[PDB]
Amino acid sequence: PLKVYSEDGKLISEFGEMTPELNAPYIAEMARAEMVGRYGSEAYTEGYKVITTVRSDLQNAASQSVRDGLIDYDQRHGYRGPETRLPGQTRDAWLKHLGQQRSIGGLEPAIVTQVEKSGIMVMTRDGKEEAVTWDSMKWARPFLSNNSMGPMPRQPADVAQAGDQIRVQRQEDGTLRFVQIPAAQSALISLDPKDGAIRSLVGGFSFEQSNYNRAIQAKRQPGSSFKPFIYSAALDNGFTAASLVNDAPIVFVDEYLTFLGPIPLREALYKSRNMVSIRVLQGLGIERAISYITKFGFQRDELPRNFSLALGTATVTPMEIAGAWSVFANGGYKVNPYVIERIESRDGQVLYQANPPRVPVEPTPAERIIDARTAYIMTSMLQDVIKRGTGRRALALKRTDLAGKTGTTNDSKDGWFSGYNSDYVTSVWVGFDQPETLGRREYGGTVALPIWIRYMGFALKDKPMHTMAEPPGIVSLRIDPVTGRSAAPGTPGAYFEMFKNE
Ligand SMILES: *C(=O)[C@H](CO/N=C(\C[C@@H](C(=O)O)N1C(=O)c2cc(O)c(O)cc2C1=O)C(=O)O)NC(=O)/C(=N\OC(C)(C)C(=O)O)c1csc(N)n1
Repeated sequence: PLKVYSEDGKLISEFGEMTPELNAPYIAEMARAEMVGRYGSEAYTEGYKVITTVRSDLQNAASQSVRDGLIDYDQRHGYRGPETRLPGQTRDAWLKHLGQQRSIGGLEPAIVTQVEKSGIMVMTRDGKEEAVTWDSMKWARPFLSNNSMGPMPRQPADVAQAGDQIRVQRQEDGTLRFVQIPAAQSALISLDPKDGAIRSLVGGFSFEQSNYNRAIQAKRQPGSSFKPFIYSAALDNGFTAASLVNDAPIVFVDEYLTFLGPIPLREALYKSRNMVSIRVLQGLGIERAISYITKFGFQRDELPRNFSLALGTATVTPMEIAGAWSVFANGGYKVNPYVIERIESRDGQVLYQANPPRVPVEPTPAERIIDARTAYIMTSMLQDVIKRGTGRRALALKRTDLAGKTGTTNDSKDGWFSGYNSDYVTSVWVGFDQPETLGRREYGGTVALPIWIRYMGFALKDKPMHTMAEPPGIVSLRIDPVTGRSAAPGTPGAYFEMFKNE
């Protein structure tokens, strides 16, 4: 009977062929699959022991973050009604129905037994009847469309009726809050950028729903969370953090066989200026870009061979994105994300000890793909996204070492946040499986970034500031904001900027 364990030693699950301390089904499945590829059906029989890269504390932080974040978003959009309406049915029968219902993401099924002007009485699977306050029901305004909502409910009867099958969430003070299972989905992945080990993975709201692992299976458009790769290529192909690029509309042609306006490359990056991103790619040329980009972990077959590439219209997985961002985090090295740390035998003999490519402090040396100075300047700029840009909500963590980037696809069809420090790389996706707008007022920063912040808050709790150390070969010089070139003394507006020795 296959036993899957976390790095810290907690039992995730067991697999066999004809009690979990840590709930990590997405991780569990990844191990089961990997083991089967390695040993066959004999993996389930022999009693092997798999030791994963995940840490229990971090795993539950991820789990909670995604759940809370999906619930927060869901409520903002209203109530979509009960799961079942069982009026006139006996308590014994209600208990019968409830018996075949399961908890989905800490959200327990309950049947409304009574509706009072003060609240509701609900029965759980156990048969226990408990009160639910009108306060926890006040949010339950009618959902009409991802953009339209009904009026605020004025009494519990407006929201629920006896026989209604609802959801209740227990709190730290034993009380039950009136909830609903979100229709939106999310994906969280956190890595150690040193070797590419997955420290936490969440492939949806509940495995307890579908077994689909959106962290590794779902290919979504990264939008602006992709720009760094274009800008990194820029820094490595003639441009500088100072390079002035006109943010203005782009006229275009086909011929046989926007404010700001001209701004520094750094300004454009934290400000997600698409016109700049197009012009940079233009100068770089599609091919050169793709060849540079793929080296980060992306597949040539996912990268659009046109202008749209600059806008992040590629189809990628949160694991691919996280794997790639790790390049900037670890100072320029390609790491291969992994989940099996150890495979032990029946008796305890070590059958497998993962030796991944590792960044410098026998182990496999990690290949360097980009200039250490590139990784440093790139980090510098991406920290501004938190400091000045779209990541201002992440300043709440009171940390200096944070670098990141929000991403919002057209019509808010996807919401992203990808970021790090030298400790962890965390990639957060939010959206609908069948794409639809998350809402007019919804962005990567309003859906994903909150989840990300919650998780990074916990992960980096007792962690001191850890950013990349300045590598040899960087120079900070005064620049004329108007010319983008070295500023003579007495230049108004002159500012300092880092550069690779020209
Ligand atoms: C990058 O993803 C690029 C720019 O938009 N990116 C983000 C949204 C963000 C911002 O641009 O700063 N943002 C707003 O525009 C905005 C307006 C507003 O009134 C309030 O209150 C807040 C915000 C806000 O946070 C980001 O997360 O970084 N996006 C795109 O290029 C694509 N679509 O753009 C829109 C704006 C979402 C759109 O509907 O057109 C895109 C890239 S691939 C694809 N299919 N679309």
